[PDB]
Amino acid sequence: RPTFYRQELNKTIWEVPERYQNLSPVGSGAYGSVCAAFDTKTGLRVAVKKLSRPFQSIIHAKRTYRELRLLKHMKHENVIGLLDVFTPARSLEEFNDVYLVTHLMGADLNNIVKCQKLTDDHVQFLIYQILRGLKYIHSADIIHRDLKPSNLAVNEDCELKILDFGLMTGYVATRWYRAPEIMLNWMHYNQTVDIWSVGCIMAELLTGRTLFPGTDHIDQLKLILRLVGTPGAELLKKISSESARNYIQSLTQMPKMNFANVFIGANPLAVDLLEKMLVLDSDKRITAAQALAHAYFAQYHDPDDEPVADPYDQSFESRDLLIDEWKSLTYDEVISFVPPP
Ligand SMILES: Cc1ccc(C(=O)NC2CC2)cc1-c1cc2cnn(-c3ccc(F)cc3F)c2n(C)c1=O
Repeated sequence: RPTFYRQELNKTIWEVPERYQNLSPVGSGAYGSVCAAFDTKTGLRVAVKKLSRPFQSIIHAKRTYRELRLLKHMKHENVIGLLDVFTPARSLEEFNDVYLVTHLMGADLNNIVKCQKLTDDHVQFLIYQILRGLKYIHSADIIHRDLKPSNLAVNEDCELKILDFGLMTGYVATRWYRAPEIMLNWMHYNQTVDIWSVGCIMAELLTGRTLFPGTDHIDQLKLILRLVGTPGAELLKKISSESARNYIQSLTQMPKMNFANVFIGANPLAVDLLEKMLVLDSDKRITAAQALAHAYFAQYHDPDDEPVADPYDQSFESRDLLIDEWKSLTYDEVISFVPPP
């Protein structure tokens, strides 16, 4: 058991081991605040997320457990993986705080597209890495569901990692990347929900502006349908939701726009990919494993450096437990964590 030390960082008190030094706050995370640190043991610069009161409710505690179990499982270059987890608590009885430790990056794609000119190659590298993380993420029967720039951490030398996987109204940017099916509650939609979100990002990288900047769920669906066209009889009987199916029919039927006329001055191979990613019916979207083979990524595609993952155990998700039973489950995982080589 290492020595801990206390530091007041933005009205909240952090208690960390000696090995983490030079703590500077960075902003928001998923259900907590994040600090940057230098890990004197491994020599890496690391982001440390402290979870804010993780055991105050049942919905909180399960989510505390959910987040830690995801990261433990993730060992991939383009996916955020757990480097360490600790707690200042000495025993289960006093145990209340969880600090997660992962790799550190410069910013997400929100803070860069502003003051950058991005050559066709920048896109090639950036999208290839997303889909590479996705292929791996999806192989463990996991969906992100909320893929967007803000959760794609990025480097000076253009390296990329994915955050907030496995975890909303008006003129807000958190909705502009959603696949229409999950946005409007349609069906057992599948993994290819994230392939839509790519298509929307890639476009924004290629054009410098948002593809579907809707003012509400409806205004956005209309923007989407203007480009990709209105559903045929095939996709209608696939929507297993009464109210949604009823609304789609009532809409004036629109044909598919010519994709070359929208994203202009862009690589023809990039265009042909977007057509295969922005398909409305998610039984006909190109899969991650398939997307890497596309001739667009010809100079990066290395099949022997595109690994899949081991199946993820999600049987804990269908269990009704109390606070202290999620707490105990979590406690066990934290003290049983063994750091990488
Ligand atoms: C510390 C941490 C813990 C967990 C998760 C996570 O996604 N968990 C769910 C289960 C999958 C993410 C992070 C996490 C990692 C990194 C790396 N870099 N940056 C980062 C730093 C400055 C900046 F401007 C942008 C940035 F992305 C991170 N931020 C802001 C983070 O929140």
